[PDB]
Amino acid sequence: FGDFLTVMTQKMSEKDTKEEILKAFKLFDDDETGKISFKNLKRVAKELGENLTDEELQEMIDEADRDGDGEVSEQEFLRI
Repeated sequence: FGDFLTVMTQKMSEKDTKEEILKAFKLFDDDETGKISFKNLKRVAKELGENLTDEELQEMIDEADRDGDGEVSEQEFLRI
């Protein structure tokens, strides 16, 4: 989630170093369950500041889902 944040804002000097993985994922899951899938990445890509393409958001899922099934859960959020 750190590289997706810097990519969507486009300003390479903004806020945090650690802590941001827990604050960015918990403000992403509005239902409080704790599971981000590729469709919620589309909602946040448009609402942040500078939107990406379908293929580029899927490279962000592959770096985030190393121990999962195509979505980032609680175990890849706390692994920090």
